[PDB]
Amino acid sequence: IVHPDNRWYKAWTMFILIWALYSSFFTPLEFGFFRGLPENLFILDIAGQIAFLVDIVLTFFVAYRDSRTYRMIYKRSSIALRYLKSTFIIDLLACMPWDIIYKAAGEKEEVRYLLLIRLYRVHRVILFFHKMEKDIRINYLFTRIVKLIFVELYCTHTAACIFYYLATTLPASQEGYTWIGSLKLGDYSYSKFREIDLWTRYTTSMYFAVVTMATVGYGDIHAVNMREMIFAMVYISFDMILGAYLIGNMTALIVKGSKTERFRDKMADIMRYMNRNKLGRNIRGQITGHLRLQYESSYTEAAVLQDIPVSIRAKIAQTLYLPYIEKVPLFRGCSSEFINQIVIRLHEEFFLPGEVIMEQGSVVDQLYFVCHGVLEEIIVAVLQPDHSFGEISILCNIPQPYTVRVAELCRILRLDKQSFMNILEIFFHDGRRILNNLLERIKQLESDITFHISKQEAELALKLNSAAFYGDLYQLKSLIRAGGDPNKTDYDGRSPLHLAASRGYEDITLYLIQESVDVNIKDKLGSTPLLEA
Amino acid sequence: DIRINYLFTRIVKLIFVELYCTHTAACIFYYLATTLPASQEGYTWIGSLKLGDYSYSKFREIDLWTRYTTSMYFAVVTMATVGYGDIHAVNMREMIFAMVYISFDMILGAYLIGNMTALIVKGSKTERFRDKMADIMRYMNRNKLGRNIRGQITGHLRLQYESSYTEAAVLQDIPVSIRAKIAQTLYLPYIEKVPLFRGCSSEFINQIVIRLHEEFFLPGEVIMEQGSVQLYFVCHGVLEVAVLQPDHSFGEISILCNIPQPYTVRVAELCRILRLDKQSFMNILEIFFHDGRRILNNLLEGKESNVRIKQLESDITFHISKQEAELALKLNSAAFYGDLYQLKSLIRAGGDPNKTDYDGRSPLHLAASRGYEDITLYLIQESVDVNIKDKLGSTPLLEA
Amino acid sequence: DIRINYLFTRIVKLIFVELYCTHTAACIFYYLATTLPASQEGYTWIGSLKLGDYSYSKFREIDLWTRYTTSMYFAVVTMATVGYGDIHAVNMREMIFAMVYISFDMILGAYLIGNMTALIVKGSKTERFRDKMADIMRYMNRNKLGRNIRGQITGHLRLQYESSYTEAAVLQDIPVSIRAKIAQTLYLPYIEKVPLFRGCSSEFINQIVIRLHEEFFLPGEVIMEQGSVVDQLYFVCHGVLEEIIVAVLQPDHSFGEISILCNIPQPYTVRVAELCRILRLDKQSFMNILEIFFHDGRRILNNLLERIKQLESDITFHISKQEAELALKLNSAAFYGDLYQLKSLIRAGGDPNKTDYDGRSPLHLAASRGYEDITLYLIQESVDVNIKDKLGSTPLLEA
Repeated sequence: IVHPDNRWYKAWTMFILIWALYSSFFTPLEFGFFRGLPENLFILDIAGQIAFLVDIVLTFFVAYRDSRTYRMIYKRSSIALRYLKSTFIIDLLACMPWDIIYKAAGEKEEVRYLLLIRLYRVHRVILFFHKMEKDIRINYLFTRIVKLIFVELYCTHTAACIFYYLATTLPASQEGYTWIGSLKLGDYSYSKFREIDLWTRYTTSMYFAVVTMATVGYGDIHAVNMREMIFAMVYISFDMILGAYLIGNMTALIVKGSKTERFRDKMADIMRYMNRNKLGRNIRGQITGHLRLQYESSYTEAAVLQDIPVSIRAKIAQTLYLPYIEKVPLFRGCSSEFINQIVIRLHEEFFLPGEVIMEQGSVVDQLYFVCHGVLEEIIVAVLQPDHSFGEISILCNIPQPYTVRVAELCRILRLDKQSFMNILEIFFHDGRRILNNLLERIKQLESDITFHISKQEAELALKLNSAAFYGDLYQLKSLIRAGGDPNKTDYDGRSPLHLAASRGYEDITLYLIQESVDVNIKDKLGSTPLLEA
Repeated sequence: DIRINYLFTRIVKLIFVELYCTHTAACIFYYLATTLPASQEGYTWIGSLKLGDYSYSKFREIDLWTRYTTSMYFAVVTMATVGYGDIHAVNMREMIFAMVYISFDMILGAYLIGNMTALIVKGSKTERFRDKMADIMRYMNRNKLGRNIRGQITGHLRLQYESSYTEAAVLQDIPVSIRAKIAQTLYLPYIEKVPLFRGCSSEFINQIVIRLHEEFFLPGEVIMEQGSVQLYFVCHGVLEVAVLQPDHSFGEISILCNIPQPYTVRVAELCRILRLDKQSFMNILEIFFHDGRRILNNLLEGKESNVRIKQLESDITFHISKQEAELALKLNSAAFYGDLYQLKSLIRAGGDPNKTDYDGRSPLHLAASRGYEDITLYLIQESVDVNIKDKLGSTPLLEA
Repeated sequence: DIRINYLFTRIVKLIFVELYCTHTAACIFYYLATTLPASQEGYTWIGSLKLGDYSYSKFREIDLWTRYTTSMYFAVVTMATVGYGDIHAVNMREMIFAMVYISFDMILGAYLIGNMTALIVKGSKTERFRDKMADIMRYMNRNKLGRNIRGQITGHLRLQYESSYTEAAVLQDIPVSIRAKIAQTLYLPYIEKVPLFRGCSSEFINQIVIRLHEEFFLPGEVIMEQGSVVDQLYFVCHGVLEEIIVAVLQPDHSFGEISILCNIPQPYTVRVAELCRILRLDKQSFMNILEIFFHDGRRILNNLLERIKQLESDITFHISKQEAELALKLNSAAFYGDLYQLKSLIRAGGDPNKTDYDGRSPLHLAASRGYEDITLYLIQESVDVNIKDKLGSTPLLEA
């Protein structure tokens, strides 16, 4: 047993597809135009059957496809059960020779009708389109269009061979009552109609079928007798439904949309939005510039990635943004846990050349990491990739001293002020390294950074004491599970038990017992919490 | 009829109508040829017709099946707008009929094309699923990331695709009377055996099963965020610091204790979750005062294996005591007006005769305050303290 | 015009334009045959024409009515793109006109198909109904619902198929303020005729019409069962119902009001006899409205009388107890110092100056527990300070 993915059996399937195309396009030709398949084609007829014969026994080696949803069962009894119950009888009958049998039973025309069973193997070509339709590299709607064209052009080929057969089913003495026997083009007569250099006998028949299939209509070639009118009615009626089916799938391809159609809709809203607000002409040149930027070089296609869950998208950000961040001088030696908390909350933006991101004296509200392109700071400096700018303003609360100018098309990762400080506060140890690395006003910033981390420990103690003083149980609850130690004292020294015992708040006293806060803590006065009660 | 494909039954209906109008037009077109005398056969579409070799000299006694196919052959060629010119109208009465039939077929012919295009454009449910996949796959190769996360992305959207049968259904159209009966046959077994509602009133559980809203969450999704402020029930599967067994409710302590959930809930596998609105639970529990007290009583008893309940025991013990004291407050109110009907129900539903309110009072004091002997012996037979002392030193014998 | 569909009107306009251009092109085409001398009529499309036996030789005195039809017959065949070849252009000036007429009609022909598709793509009643049944059948199969219930859900969906209903998900765009007036226009006349609301105030009744819902029930269905707890109140507006046969329900009546008031389980089974239109009201909404209209609440109980004595006594006892109960709730909030808890029951509750059954102003409890903050709030309401309980004590005596 072999699974249908061996990459060698799969190459065998692509080899039998050539025979399927050949034997499906040649069976109508042999049935209609030929009356015995002369010996020039003897080898090809025999070779075609043995190629399909080795496949009729190799089908048992294939295991299975699926039982209910997905189950490849490799069992001899299971594999053969589906084969003999679905299409084995037809496959065997089609591979059995019929040309030699026709000539071995005298000349019986009724035995040549069995030769049309070979038309079933064209279904193998159709299954190829279905298999290729599930492929994601090529659009499936476009594949469905090609399938309908092949079917329509194959039925035209089959109808041309059948139509010529209806002309040969009358005696040669009555050839004047056939569509081709009585035909007369410009100078040609088509008198004998049976020795007309077949290659110019098939084109005439095919020329009739293509004109009828496209519903053009000339009248130079048309049905005359009763048995050719009936076939024309069923071929025309069948093609009318098939013709309207192609148009339906052609519309569905267009109705999906395009880049130009989506871009044109966005500009309609932006132009309407800017007109009603009377925006300046300079700003209108920037908003319209960014929309054309995303027109070509297709963007992330927003409103689609939002279906992705945040948990999965969290891993996506690490795969993409991590290599660029690690190279910045600011984050040299930082812990991996701290850096990972930054990659999750980053956003990607593009800026055209000549644009301005920051102005001199402006308050910085975002932190930008340069990942692509080049920027020039105003010329007093040049910004290279794997760098960050604006970090001076956001740390020392200094207004931005320099203007950053975009020099070439650049990709920039931005971080908000609120998100940055929340991450920085938790990683207190990492925060000290950032200030130290930035040094390598500098002394004042370094002193402030060391003073900022020193004051925050004392400030949280005051917040807890204030909440305990006013008896707000819920206010102090948030700063206990994710805040500081309630046992600590402020600058003067004031345990929450002292204030609670001074104001006679019995309820808050119970909670402090649960935290096992020490009772005999003394301030810089010699007093005890029991002394206030 | 849902069992029959809609595209199939629209083609057949339109084909039958178009093939029937063609059949009728063929019979009418031959009639216009017989309205002229036999001497003027040469001015008819069929009397002046000569195919390959046949003459159609008289177009009478011509073996009607031979005389009908040629008329039908002309009609179906113009129906499909092919056009041959071997058969065509010659005189006025056939030209006029041809104009009113060709123009009629043009409107009907364009109606078939416009009817089949609309059904092709309006694709099936599975058709729109594959369209969304192409955008994700195309974006996936734009970055060329790893293979481990590709399986999670494909599995996530497929899981919600197959579980969206209850997602925004049309059940709101059904009257609530029918819809209430549906909920009592689906969710009732699960809400009956959850340990939280053990020993609860039958009427209470009927008012809580109606408001359920089932939901399916893919594995790895965040049901709730840690440190953030809807009751949830589990039916099958496992939930994730801790693992939630089936038939166990989480988030009950958060609502009751007014504390945000400290752990983020992440789905370990494909599980069915029934959600109840947080505001709905508070409003529902308010009506059933007797049943609500038994809820946290069962929650308090659970402080044996779970560690979260043990460290929250003090706060929980306050709520039950506060609610129990409120029950005693109503007990004295009922005895004040001497309506013995309410006294029996309250004392039977866990009420105690030796229950004191905040201000030291007891039902015995209210019983003898108004001189109601009917309730006096009821508490005496209930083994109550005759000499119960209040804050102000007013014994039941004193104020009487 | 809104009476007739605009897409269908647009279809008729295109047909008129196409059939008018065909008429104009037929008159122009014959003009191109008369712009040549009579001696050269053999080079024209009609001069050289020869049908079955007719010759069209002179073609200039040919009984015009049979000269226009043969020219219109050419134009209609070309317009529909059929093509016969019996009539066709021959000279140079008729080929050029045929090229511009055929090319112009090709664009116009494809324009008709586009508008024909847009008419179909809008949808239909059958198409929308078929989509709903697909979800319901899928929903019921996965939950393994009983065969009896499946007969009811499918019945209501088919009920709204014909006699088109409100077609919900479109009226939601209407603002609630406007929709409030719509309810008073429709549901108000039906409510006023019920015996229960005889003599009720217009303000009370208006608060009921706003929060009603519309439902339909097929014959043979059951709304209430014996011994069941009633959770909805129904007003009969159309059809006839039979209560089980012990009674018959007529329009402009209400049933189930006994259960919702005395907390008694439903004693009778209500069965639908004919197609009925029913307005329903929830239990929670009904009680909230009734509590505010205390005066109207007494009238409803009195009108219902005309177990009855017990229900009447309970109704009079229910309105008596609620005044005392709200006093206890305020005192409990003041005892535990929950400022926000008592805030909600002051602006939309009872008078804080009132006392409970024993008599205890909230100032007494506040002064007993030493809650300074709550004391400021009571000053804002100007609550009397010298209120005494049935003990001789004062609020200052507890402090």
